[PDB]
Amino acid sequence: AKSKNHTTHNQSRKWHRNGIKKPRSQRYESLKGVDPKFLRNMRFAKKHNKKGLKKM
Amino acid sequence: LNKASINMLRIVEPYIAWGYPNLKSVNELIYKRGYGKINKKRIALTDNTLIARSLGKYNIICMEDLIHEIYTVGKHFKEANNFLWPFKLSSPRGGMKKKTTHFVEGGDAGNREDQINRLIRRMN
Amino acid sequence: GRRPARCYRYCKNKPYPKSRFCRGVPDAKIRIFDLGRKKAKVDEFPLCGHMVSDEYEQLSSEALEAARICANKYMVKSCGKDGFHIRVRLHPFHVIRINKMLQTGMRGAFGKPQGTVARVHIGQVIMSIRTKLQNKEHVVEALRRAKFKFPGRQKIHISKKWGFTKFNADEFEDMVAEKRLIPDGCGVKYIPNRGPLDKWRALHS
Amino acid sequence: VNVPKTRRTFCKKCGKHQPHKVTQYKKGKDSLYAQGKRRYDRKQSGYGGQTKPIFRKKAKTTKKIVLRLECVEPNCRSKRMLAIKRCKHFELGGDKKRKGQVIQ
Amino acid sequence: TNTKGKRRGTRYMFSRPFRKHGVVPLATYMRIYKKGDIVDIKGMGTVQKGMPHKCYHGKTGRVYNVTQHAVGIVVNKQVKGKILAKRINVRIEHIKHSKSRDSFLKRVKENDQKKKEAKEKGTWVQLKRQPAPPREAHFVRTNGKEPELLEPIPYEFMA
RNA sequence: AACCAUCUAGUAGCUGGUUCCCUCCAAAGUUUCCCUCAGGAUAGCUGGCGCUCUCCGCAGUUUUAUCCGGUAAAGCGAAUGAUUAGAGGUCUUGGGGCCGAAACGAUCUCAACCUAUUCUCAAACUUUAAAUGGGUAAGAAGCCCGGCUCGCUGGUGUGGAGCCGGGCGUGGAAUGCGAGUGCCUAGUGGGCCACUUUUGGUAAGCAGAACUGGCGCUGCGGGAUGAACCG
RNA sequence: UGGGGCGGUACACCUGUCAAACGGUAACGCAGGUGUCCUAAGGCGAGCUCAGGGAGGACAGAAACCUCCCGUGGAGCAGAAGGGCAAAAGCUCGCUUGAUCUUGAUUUUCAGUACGAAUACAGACCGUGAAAGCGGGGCCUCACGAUCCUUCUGACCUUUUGGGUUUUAAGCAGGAGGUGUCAGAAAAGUUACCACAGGGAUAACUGGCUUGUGGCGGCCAAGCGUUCAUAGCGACGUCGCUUUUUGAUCCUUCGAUGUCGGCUCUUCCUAUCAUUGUGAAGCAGAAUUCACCAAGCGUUGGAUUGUUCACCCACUAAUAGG
RNA sequence: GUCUACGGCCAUACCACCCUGAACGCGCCCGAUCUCGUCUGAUCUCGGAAGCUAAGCAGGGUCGGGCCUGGUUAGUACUUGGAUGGGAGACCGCCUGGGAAUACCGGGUGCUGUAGGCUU
Ligand SMILES: */N=C(\N)N(C)CC[C@H](N)CC(=O)N[C@H]1C=C[C@H](n2ccc(N)nc2=O)O[C@@H]1C(=O)O
Ligand SMILES: [Mg+2]
Ligand SMILES: [Mg+2]
Ligand SMILES: [Mg+2]
Ligand SMILES: [Mg+2]
Ligand SMILES: [Mg+2]
Ligand SMILES: [Mg+2]
Ligand SMILES: [Mg+2]
Ligand SMILES: [Mg+2]
Ligand SMILES: [Mg+2]
Ligand SMILES: [Mg+2]
Ligand SMILES: [Mg+2]
Ligand SMILES: [Mg+2]
Ligand SMILES: [Mg+2]
Ligand SMILES: [Mg+2]
Ligand SMILES: [Mg+2]
Ligand SMILES: [Mg+2]
Ligand SMILES: [Mg+2]
Ligand SMILES: [Mg+2]
Ligand SMILES: [Mg+2]
Ligand SMILES: [Mg+2]
Ligand SMILES: [Mg+2]
Ligand SMILES: [Mg+2]
Ligand SMILES: [Mg+2]
Ligand SMILES: [Mg+2]
Ligand SMILES: [Mg+2]
Ligand SMILES: [Mg+2]
Ligand SMILES: [Mg+2]
Ligand SMILES: [Mg+2]
Ligand SMILES: [Mg+2]
Ligand SMILES: [Mg+2]
Ligand SMILES: [Mg+2]
Ligand SMILES: [Mg+2]
Ligand SMILES: [Zn+2]
Repeated sequence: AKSKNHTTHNQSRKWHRNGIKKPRSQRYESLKGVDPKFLRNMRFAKKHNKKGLKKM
Repeated sequence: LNKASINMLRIVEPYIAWGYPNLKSVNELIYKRGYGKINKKRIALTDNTLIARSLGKYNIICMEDLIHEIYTVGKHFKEANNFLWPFKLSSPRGGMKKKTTHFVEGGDAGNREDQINRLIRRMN
Repeated sequence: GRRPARCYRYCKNKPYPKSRFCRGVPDAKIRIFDLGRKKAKVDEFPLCGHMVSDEYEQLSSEALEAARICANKYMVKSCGKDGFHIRVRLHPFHVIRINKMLQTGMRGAFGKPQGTVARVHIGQVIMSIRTKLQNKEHVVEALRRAKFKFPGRQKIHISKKWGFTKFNADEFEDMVAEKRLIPDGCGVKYIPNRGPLDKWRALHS
Repeated sequence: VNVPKTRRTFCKKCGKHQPHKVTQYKKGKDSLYAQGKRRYDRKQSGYGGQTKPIFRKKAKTTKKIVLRLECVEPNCRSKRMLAIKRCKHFELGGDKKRKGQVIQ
Repeated sequence: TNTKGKRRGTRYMFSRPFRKHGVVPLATYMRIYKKGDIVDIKGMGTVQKGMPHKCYHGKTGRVYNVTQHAVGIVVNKQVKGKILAKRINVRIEHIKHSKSRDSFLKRVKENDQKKKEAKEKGTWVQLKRQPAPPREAHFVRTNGKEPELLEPIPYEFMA
């Protein structure tokens, strides 16, 4: 029972019916995978904005 | 016309027949078979009210102003043409020479500058 | 012994020359590719005659051999032992394979080497014959008799070139008198103006 | 291969690098009073024969050699295992190879 | 079946050009990359450490992260029908500032200039780009001599 | 390895059959894993149920900018690798002679080497090198001002990022069009034909791929006749 | 699995090509490799520059050692090939062991799940170097493995049952013992005494397409034929036809197309063995050769072998082929 | 005009050979006591400044080689898409659009940033 091994014949047509959708673009990405030393420091900054509030 | 449009018409040359139409052909087409796209509906261009309601903001109140913009490709072409529903022309009286080939090799496809008018008179 | 030429006519596959990979090849038939009076100056044999192919096909080495031999024989009978120089211009590099059937069957069928053959494009020269313009028709009759070994269709065209050069015959003598071109055995050296000038001095002195 | 017996490396408890005495690892004697052995022996007992599988396709030749790293200072004496790549030949501290020598 | 090796079909891609082997010019290192800067990729054989995978070759993205000597970078890879934005750690040597965005930014700056001026005057300057138009009518002065007559040459067989 | 009944309606990835109308939508024979190749799962394709907004967003498209690419061709007087032909050299050396014992004395030579030339080539050689194509951008998520925080880094109220507060609308290429989103979900996983490129094979209505479209799911006019041809 | 079997491993891996200029792509297609090796062939720093060739010098010689000059890499870097490298990734010295401890993030295969492999950062202790730095194995691209069980190391760690102590066991975290049919059953043969479900997804006859092989036939004319190429032949080469051989293929049928030969019997094809009519001969006659029209009418009796085929005796006008 | 230290682009800057260089620098140059390293104070390290541009370096030169850039090669080869176009096949022609490479013949031979010199 020999049988055909591989093809890519009607695949394009399948993909384009529902569409080659772009990745949902979004402002504000996560900050996952960002150098912890920098991130630590930004966290401490947001923590201490409160102290220098009155001047603003 | 412009580079942007003409390159697409090149890419589909074999399926179309285009050219430079005359004023009378514009009259015949608009007047006889004018149907506007009003509220997503194919409604017949029988009174100017139907135009004033939609295009009053461009001082377009009648068939004539419309013609003027079309022949003089004025400012507000986009709106004037998108208002017009694709023209349902009939089968050509007299016949066609040969659908498959280009005009130069004795066919109908492609740019046949002026002879489009002769073809319109045979199709309308 | 060997097969007919219907099998290896058309340019089907890619070129599969002898190399590192294909070894164990039996040697080609045609080894002496030119003959006549090869030891001969350019000026004495002006007239050239080509045999032009007109089909994108493969000619065998065996036909090259037979045709060379028959042309030699006729020219020997006609124009004597020292009145020409034949030059075959088609070295056969493409290797042809053969699928032998000795119970395995058709599986793993990749051929052993049978032999060589030369690929040809339209307008490529096969043979050339240089002698004087006097013996033009006899050259013609030799090449017309040689057509019958090869297949297809080929035209017999007399060349405009003076011998085996890329320079036309009418302006040639003026160029040689003023020493642009210089004979150098069978070949001929084109002198430009770009070299150093003391060479030009050595030339005219 | 050949590797030297002393190695200077990390200790978790001390926190520093300190010398370690190196020696290769061995399998212990299988305990009779473990849990798995009690379970086997009770299932295998009585009629029914071989209950659990016996592996028979020993394909590959070599092991990963393991090192028992004893710390040298008398307070610690803490050991720890250290794995290495496959090797056929092996030896401890045998003739650290010379350079620029003659062959006989 | 082919193999799924990392450097398959990279005999020529990474090979450095002719008479441009050797040392890497130091601008490459000593130039700076901000966040959100649009950056295009070009592999390089000399440095084997931190090469991107050949698929991302050519692709251009924007920089989401920075380290001592490298940048994480967002690219849109197509797989069987869905695209995936995915992030790659590339050492600097394989990288260039793509200059596509700079001309646009020049045009915004030009419009704010051209709007501040020709504002008080009241002249309405064309801001928009307007596609290549149909060329206008003109006169061809045949000053004197007449057109040279071209004739189709007759055939002649060189070969 | 007898006969009767019971356990027994014993299991089956295998054949076979499976009961009224109309209306609406409408497929696959491909990926990866499996003692998997007459079978499943799993992604893919499909339907139905809805929901959030609409009367700024998106597109199998072009244009303008800007990168990427190493096939066709062409090349060997350029690299690598084969390869034919004659010229000029002296010894950089040698085989047959001949007057020479021999001898780079000479002597005919013919040999290899060196220099300018010349005929022919390359899927696993290439300096050059296209057409078709693949990417990224074409503005409010933007530009420009005024100012706070930092345990990071730093000659420097430096750099960088982050924080607040105001100000600019001709919305910044052509064309078209309503978008987004979440649940549950059956069947299929035996394929095939034609234009072009292409591999094995002498070839085959043969075997194995790419790109696009059809048949299978689809009747019609023509080709007398025909699953795939032309309309 | 181009019927199965026997044979290969294309059953997990890696390089180059095939690939049609992004990437991705198949055949029991091609050319090839792997189940290791390393105490340094790993890690820093300094200093050196290779292959090959030329001219010289006792023994010395084509080839031993010293010296000057040229030397874009023509050598070398453990290994397959491919890419990469010159005050270096090569070669020689000096000191060392980041081949260590530990969280998570990402890339490659991809279902975008795992293993493996690797890349950017971060926190500790270190190494080296005057110092900027560099280093968490081998210049890059391959060298390897789940649950369950056992085993070792680790904390003044938890439980061991009505309470308390102490042995033992069970827990927790991290390595190892191995599954190569490599996402991992624990496994030898025969049936012609045979049995059951099904298969034209799959052979052994016929039928179809192809014609290598076989059979027949053309073109050129170097030579035989005394002579003279072509009366009769025709090499080295080359172009076609046929489907009575043989092979290659699997579209049809496995809920059954009765499978070798002989006997008997009809008709049919022509590529003419003989007869009728005629051309040509190195045809005097006879006998014998080559070719055209032509297939209406004929083409045997027997020994041996299951034989078709083969070989032989005897008559004949002839004992042609399908 | 021109140079030095540190450079960016990395041959219009390289190679070969010939000619000329005012002033300070750059160089060559003479020594080994200490620091330092050698088979050897030649190289490397250190202490001097009588002599000289011979060389290095610079600039110019060569119907030079090369490299860089143009024309020619050529609207050829090749190619996206089309047709009941041809042809026994091989292959070929046309429409619509894109468009190359040698030989050959011309031209060119470093640009420049900071700081500091000489011509006081
Ligand atoms: N026990 C004896 N003596 N014999 C001969 C075997 C009997 C078996 N059981 C029956 C049989 O006939 N076996 C044959 C059948 C066909 C098969 N075969 C035929 C043809 C081809 N091309 N291939 C095949 O495989 O071979 C079997 C055999 O001979 O073993
Ligand atoms: Mg009528
Ligand atoms: Mg082929
Ligand atoms: Mg028992
Ligand atoms: Mg039942
Ligand atoms: Mg039953
Ligand atoms: Mg059945
Ligand atoms: Mg390639
Ligand atoms: Mg080519
Ligand atoms: Mg289901
Ligand atoms: Mg097929
Ligand atoms: Mg099939
Ligand atoms: Mg359909
Ligand atoms: Mg249809
Ligand atoms: Mg018909
Ligand atoms: Mg059609
Ligand atoms: Mg159609
Ligand atoms: Mg099987
Ligand atoms: Mg590719
Ligand atoms: Mg491609
Ligand atoms: Mg660290
Ligand atoms: Mg290495
Ligand atoms: Mg388990
Ligand atoms: Mg398994
Ligand atoms: Mg034959
Ligand atoms: Mg004769
Ligand atoms: Mg079948
Ligand atoms: Mg039946
Ligand atoms: Mg029957
Ligand atoms: Mg006949
Ligand atoms: Mg000295
Ligand atoms: Mg000097
Ligand atoms: Mg020059
Ligand atoms: Zn310790």
